[PDB]
Amino acid sequence: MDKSELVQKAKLAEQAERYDDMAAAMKAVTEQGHELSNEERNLLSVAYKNVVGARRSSWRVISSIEQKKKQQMGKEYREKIEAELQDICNDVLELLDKYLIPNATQPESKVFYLKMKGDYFRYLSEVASGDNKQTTVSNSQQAYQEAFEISKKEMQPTHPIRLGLALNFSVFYYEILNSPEKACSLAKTAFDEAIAELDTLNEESYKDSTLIMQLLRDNLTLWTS
Amino acid sequence: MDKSELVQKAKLAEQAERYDDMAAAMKAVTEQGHELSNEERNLLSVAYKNVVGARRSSWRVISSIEQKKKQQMGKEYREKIEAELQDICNDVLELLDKYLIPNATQPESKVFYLKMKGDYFRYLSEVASGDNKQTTVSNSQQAYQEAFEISKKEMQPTHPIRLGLALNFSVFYYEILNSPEKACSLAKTAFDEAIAELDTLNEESYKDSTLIMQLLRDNLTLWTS
Amino acid sequence: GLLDALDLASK
Amino acid sequence: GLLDALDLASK
Repeated sequence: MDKSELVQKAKLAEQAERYDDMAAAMKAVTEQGHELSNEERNLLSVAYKNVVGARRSSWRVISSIEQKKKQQMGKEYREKIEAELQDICNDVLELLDKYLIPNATQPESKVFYLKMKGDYFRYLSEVASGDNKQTTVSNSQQAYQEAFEISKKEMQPTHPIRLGLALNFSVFYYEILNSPEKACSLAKTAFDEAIAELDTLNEESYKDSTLIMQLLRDNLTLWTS
Repeated sequence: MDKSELVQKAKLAEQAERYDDMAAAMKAVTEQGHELSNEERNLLSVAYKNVVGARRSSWRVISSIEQKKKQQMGKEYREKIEAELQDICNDVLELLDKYLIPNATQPESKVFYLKMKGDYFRYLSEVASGDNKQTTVSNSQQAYQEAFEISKKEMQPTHPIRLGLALNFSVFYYEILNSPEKACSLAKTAFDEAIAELDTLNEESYKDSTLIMQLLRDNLTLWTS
Repeated sequence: GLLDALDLASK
Repeated sequence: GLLDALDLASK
């Protein structure tokens, strides 16, 4: 099991649409304890995004339907999906805490993995109750904030990762904390700082930075009303 | 775990797109050893069709890609998918042999379950080698033939199930036995017998019978050339 | 759905 | 793909 072998496996898995495999491959790769390359890193993240992304979508479907006598079936099912979603997120957080974040040597990746830790705790927050929920919401924000402090020290305002952090962190406020004024504030700031440094935009990724900028604008102009 | 409970679970699973669940639900339902209703039956079959249907699609993807030095990865992967496909098919055949077919009390369902046994052995044949392959191909045809003998004794030529049996059995010949002249023969016959008894077509399902008739026609007119 | 349940080798 | 890898809370 070369690292090269595992990566081909994952690239195939991806091609085949078996994302539990693609994730298991990258989780294997990650457990060899070397800093992931950018590509290695980007697969793990895509793999896991699709894995959990299917339970999130499924959960929503089952919760939409729940909102129609012996409905304790919707509930017993929801909780199965939820239990499963919690295990995927704990995988990724164990990985982030044990390997990705400590093995991270450089701004671009330190932020990326802290954003991801924010994401996954946010995902847990969607299905969490009581004490658990307060701990989740709070570790989500705490990870988002640490990535942002570092992105502000170390990256252009136009950096896709940094823009992508602002985007996710803004939604964290809107959807999870239910603080829209803050979601907007956090987003106008991130937008305005990017549109100031327009000369910094590199043609070499201009379309990505400008993509996420339009995403940011989207949410604002929706969110104002 | 009422039979009623399991069925709601499966209907949800279906709605949620978690077909391993939907199949596990129906496999549970089926293990209580009562004859499945038509609806019960139709879920199990839809559930399992989607379950195995994803490995079949995945297998094809990986085998298309294989046909581009250290490619023993495509192969080690293909075989994982294959092993997994074989377990799904053995599930269903165990179920068919242990419960569905013996618990079957009536032409419509006796044929349905024998068609299905044909299908699944055909699915195994796609991934099988040597002695295994000869046994598979042969049990597929043997199950197709027994369903057909019974469909010919007991059903109209226009019966959706019976038409659907002819369709699958014809493709068995074309794709698995590589005997197109027979695939055509078997299909013209089934078509012609239906278009003779046009008065028997019931408005109450006219569109289905006529659907599958057009499928049959499709293959012929393709297959002639 | 019966048609769906009959996994047709298809068109 | 970086954008894909960044699972954007989306548009």
